[PDB]
Amino acid sequence: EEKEMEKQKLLYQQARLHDRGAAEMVLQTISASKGETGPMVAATLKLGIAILNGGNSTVQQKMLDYLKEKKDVGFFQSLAGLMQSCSVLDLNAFERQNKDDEFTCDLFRFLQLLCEGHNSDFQNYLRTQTGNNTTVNIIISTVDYLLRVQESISDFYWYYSGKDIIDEQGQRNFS
Amino acid sequence: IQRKAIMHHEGHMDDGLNLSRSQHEESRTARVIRSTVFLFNRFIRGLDALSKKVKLPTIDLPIESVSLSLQDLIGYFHPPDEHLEHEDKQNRLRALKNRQNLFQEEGMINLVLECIDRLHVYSSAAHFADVAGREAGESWKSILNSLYELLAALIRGNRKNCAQFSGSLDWLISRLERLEASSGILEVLHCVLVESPEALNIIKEGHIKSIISLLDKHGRNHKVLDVLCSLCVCHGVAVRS
Amino acid sequence: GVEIETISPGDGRTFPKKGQTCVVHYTGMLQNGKKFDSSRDRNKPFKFRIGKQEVIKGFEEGAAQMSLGQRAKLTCTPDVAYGATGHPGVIPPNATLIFDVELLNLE
Amino acid sequence: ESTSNSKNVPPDLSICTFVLEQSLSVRALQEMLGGGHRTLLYGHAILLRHSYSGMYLCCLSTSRSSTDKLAF
Amino acid sequence: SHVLWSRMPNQFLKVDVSRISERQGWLVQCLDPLQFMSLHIPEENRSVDILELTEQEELLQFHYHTLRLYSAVCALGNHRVAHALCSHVDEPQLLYAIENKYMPGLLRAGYYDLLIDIHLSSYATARLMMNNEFIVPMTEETKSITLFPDENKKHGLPGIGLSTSLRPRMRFSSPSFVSISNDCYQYSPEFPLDILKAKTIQMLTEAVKEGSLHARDPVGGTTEFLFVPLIKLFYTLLIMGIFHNEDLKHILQLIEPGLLQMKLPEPVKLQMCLLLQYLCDCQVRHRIEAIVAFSDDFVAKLQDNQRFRYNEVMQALNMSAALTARK
Amino acid sequence: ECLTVPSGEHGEEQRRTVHYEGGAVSVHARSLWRLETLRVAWSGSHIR
Amino acid sequence: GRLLSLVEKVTYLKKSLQQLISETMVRWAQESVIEDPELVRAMFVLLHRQYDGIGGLVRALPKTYTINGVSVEDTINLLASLGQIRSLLSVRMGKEEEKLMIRGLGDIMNNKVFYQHPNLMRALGMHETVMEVMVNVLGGGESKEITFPKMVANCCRFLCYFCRISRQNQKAMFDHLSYLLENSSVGLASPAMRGSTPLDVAAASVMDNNELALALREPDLEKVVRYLAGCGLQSCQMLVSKGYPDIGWNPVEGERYLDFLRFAVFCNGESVEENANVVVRLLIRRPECFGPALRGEGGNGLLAAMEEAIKIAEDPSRDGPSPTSGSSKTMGNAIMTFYAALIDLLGRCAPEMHLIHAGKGEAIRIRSILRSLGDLVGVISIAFQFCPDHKAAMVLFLDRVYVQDFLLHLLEVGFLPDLRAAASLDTAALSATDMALALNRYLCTAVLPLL
Amino acid sequence: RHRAVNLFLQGYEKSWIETEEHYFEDKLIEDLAKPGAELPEEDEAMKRVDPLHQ
Repeated sequence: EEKEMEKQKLLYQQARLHDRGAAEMVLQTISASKGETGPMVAATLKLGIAILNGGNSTVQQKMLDYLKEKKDVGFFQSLAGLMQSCSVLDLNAFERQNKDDEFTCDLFRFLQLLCEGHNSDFQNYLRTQTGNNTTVNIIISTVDYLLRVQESISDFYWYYSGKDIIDEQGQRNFS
Repeated sequence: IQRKAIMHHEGHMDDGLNLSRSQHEESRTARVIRSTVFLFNRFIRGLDALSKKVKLPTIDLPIESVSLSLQDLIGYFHPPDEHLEHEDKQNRLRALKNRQNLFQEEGMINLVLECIDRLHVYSSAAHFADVAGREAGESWKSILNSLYELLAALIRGNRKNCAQFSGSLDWLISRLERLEASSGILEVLHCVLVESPEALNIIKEGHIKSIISLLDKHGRNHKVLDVLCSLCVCHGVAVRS
Repeated sequence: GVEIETISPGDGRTFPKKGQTCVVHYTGMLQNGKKFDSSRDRNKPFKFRIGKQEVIKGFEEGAAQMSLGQRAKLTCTPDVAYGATGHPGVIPPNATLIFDVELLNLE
Repeated sequence: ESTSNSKNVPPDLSICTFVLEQSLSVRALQEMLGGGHRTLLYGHAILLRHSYSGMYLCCLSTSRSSTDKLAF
Repeated sequence: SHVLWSRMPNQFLKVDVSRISERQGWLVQCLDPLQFMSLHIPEENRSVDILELTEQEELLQFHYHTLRLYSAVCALGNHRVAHALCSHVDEPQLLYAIENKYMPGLLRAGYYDLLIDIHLSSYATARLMMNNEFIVPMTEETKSITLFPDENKKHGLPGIGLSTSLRPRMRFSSPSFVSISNDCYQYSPEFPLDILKAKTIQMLTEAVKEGSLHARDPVGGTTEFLFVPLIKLFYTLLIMGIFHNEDLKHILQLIEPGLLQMKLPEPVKLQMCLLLQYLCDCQVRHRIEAIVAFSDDFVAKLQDNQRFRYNEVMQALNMSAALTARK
Repeated sequence: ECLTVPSGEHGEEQRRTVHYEGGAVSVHARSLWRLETLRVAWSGSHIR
Repeated sequence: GRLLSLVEKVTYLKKSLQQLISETMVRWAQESVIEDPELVRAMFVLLHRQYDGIGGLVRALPKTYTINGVSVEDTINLLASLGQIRSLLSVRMGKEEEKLMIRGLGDIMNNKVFYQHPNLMRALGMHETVMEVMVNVLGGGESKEITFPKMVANCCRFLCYFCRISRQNQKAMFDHLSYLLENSSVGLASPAMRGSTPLDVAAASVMDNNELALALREPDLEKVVRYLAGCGLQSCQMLVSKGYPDIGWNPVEGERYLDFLRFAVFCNGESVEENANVVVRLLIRRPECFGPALRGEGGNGLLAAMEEAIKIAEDPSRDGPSPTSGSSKTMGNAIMTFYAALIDLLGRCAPEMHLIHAGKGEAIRIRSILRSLGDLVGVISIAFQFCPDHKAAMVLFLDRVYVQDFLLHLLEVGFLPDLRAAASLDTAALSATDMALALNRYLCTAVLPLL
Repeated sequence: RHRAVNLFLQGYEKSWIETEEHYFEDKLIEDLAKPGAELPEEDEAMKRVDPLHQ
């Protein structure tokens, strides 16, 4: 019953916000942000996961209906440019330093919270954007980010692959 | 960049032709190139050519239709009627900016506004009244003021277009020698100065004192703010010089 | 020159010396009765020693031609006043000035 | 636009375009005091539309042409 | 071409003179001054009362836009122009303009804004730019500047309390110019500030009662022209530090136990927010001044602990790095 | 790129020429064409 | 307990104004649906602020700085000049009183406050104001309308050198190097031929700092070598700055980039390897030190170009066709000093044998590529063959890239510097006391051949 | 006196002072910015347009 009350107060707290266009504000601000990494859209996406915070169907369908009504190219264009702009390990800077991450976590967490609960409609619309003149594959974009993560962490291993142990900076950069 | 193309026999295999439609929003882009641009160019071409003492009905002189044309241009370049909602008003401003810049890269700085000024060939409308038929300089006011309004609206509307009148300041002096359309000169000035000063860096005593002599023939325009104080200050955000 | 004219002269002989603040409470005027200056509206009596060339020498010569407590209608000229140059924004070129001078004290 | 001389010169098909925006029987008459891909019947009232220039060609008080001297 | 118009029904008067006419030689007398604002203008003249123009609306916009032009040329610091201007618009015109009650709102706010734009537009502007520095010197006056005046932790008051802040200063000049713009911006001449400081209190205490009654007739047209120019001048004079703790206590007595509870329009609330902003600025200045007052004795007592257990750094023995430095 | 035509400072004959520019004209007017297809009926067919 | 009780009083949410504002602003927003977005902006601002009273305190402590009662006069002159120059940036503020900008800069240079105090000029954003005024001067290219950027003199020759008191003053100019990326300016307020005096900003910013020269990046430098490739043009007349209008002395474009890159690669003592590697990699793609005529490239060989420019230098002026006016002319230079600064930079780049890396850490590729440019052994002829400071570069190159037979081809650092330094310390009218340092410096070039 | 105690208390303010004692404002300010208590004779009971919605 404590967990049930926690979820009820969670949904009430969310209903204080997304009933006042908080999710519409979230998508508006993401669409206005045209692929620039900044703290304004960071607070947006924190707010987006906060209203979502467990796969709220209401903010899901609200966001989806808003997107279909507006046909906004800028939202998925922004997600594309964002995932292109996201950072990597940069082991040369680590080498010179021997003498950005939570942003991407909350980005992909928001993107996850769209399709939560087996929400097929986001799972299509995040692929196709069928109602619009042009189309973007968000799924390919997170996949490309995963490849760029893979090559960096593989080079990071290959650096210490010859060595014996790892320092505190190294295990932090791993984790 | 200047890769001129010729129908070779075979040539390069890697010369693929990708495409990009006039998409749904660019239905208007597809519209204007046919609607407002080519026909208006032909109309003002015939009218300007016939302003040079050429025989009247031989080439295009449809003064009723040039009048209705520029009326349709002005109604089409109209402001978004402020009382409307935020979103549709800003989208109308988007469309206005898009058609303005499409006109611009079509040649506002070189072709379109040059044709407006090249149509302003009026020594005196009364003297021209008994030269070509019965009417030359009736709606000279309308074309001058209104298309100079949408000109400065473009310069405003995309935030670094300070191109024709601030740039070619001789064509601004081509207004100051005439002194009938003092309505849009400020529309150039006040949107220029929030962007960057180029119009004001060269004006001098000979302009301001002529404006003062004009003011003696005047009762304080009621945008005296937006012409004479914005000549100085630019409405609270100011360049010092 | 300073064609001084008296209005309500006092002792008539307390003329100003060198380094003497003529505590003048004038009301400056132009021709046509168009006012251009005033010290009465300010309630700030004008002060100037002699010879240091602060004011135009209309005031200096008239004060020298003036006693204590002497209300007088001074009449400066363009040669001693701003002249064909003119104090800009207020005074035009080639102006003859009038002052309701009233010297009070000398310190 | 003369499309018969399609080979000698082009015809401009785009300005010739027309659209069936609405169509009703004459009894559909209310005067202010849809169906969706419905069919088209003879005798029913037809509405046209010039496509890119949205000027609804329709019953207007056109009394200007005097080529025939009694004709609209 | 106008026509000399024969039927001119317009503003007559409301107060002539308190003349008296006694006998014993038919003595007459009047010891009651009165003045009024004429209008005679070089490029086009029309001698009338300024109150005569509330009916005709072809010179109000003329005079209003020229007032705005006058405030525009004297904008953002330009003092030669103010010295030339003050010949035209000498102070008693301004004082009667603010103090009159029958004038239109346009020329009212224009005269007020023009006063601010040759009086309170560069000094107040400058110290606002330097307000967010809080550059401190360390003096004995900067030690009795604690958070509270009392041990009860009472709420204090923002405007009262010592500052001890290197705020920039105020200087002046005279209209007949010498050293026209070196450093002279109390006014372009010297302005009498205390009479204006009393007049603003008088007019605010007038306007609170004028607006409390839901009057048909405010001063100029409506309540916005009543309250806006008055309150913005009050704001300019408040931020300059001219007001005293008696004046500030009276100002709080308007509104603390008022003007805020009253119905008001939106651009008046716009200015009340700035008043509250400056109050919070004064409180925060008092806060960090008290913190510096603590920091003196704290750094003293704490480097005294290093001096107690004397400990040292490389061969230059007993350096001040033991007290405060790293390099 | 895009099949640009040079600007209208020379409206006489040099606008008949051709050049390529993948810059800002790729949104704008001079890089726009039309498929004036010969067929009258079904001219709005899906072109193949 | 002192600090704790003070914190308890400060953290009381201390001081009626708060409850008044919080109830009246929410009542205002309550009682009507309000237009004027700036009003509701200010309302919610004050609402947030009266809860977060600490937020006013956090962004005040870095700005406030205490001084003594003695320093409360020159600091007020500094505050007056600063409020003046804040009324010369943009807000009530800008350019046209160029005398007042220069004079405020002079008073601020001559002030005696940051000399003693550690953190004032950085906290006040003086650097921000000066850089803002510089962009307001510039705007764009082709003009340089105000050719008096003494702002450059301010920042370079005072702000980056007041950082002896606080090295993080130079950190701010290293941050504004990010703006010099886009404010890559070609204009010089010095002798002023073409040579980028705001390159001195970056030079003073990365002059001597291992941390900051390590924090450099390749896109800071790719453009620089691109500009040096742009320097690869022929020299035709006296000063073709970009056309030789009337005045002809000497064009210099390539040198100052090399002077900057010297500071970039070379730390206090030993040079840097992370930078010099990518530097030489980028040079080898586009090595455009094109002298008059040699094989493959134009030049890429010092002796022929130097001798041709010496034919230009001695009997003519700086120019080739001009009537015999050249001496201490640092077209002679940009063809001699250009290769001089080049070889200075290159000797600064590469490592030594028997160093920390004795050619056993992939420095062998770069040392071979250096050694593939021989004329390098042949620079002893240059080391005998106006400026004695050019030969410092090549002797540094021989020191850093390069047994006693090779000492004994010369037998000495050079016999002529030895005799001319022994004899130039005898006071005479000519040929004496010009070289009181021009060849007395050659202990710095000659001693290290001890070994 | 010196700047060092000002930055002492700067570092101290984040650690020893800033906590839930005033970061409890988030739920309370939203409980107090949601209501919109008015009686405008057309609403159901209140909420013309609440402050958070504005």
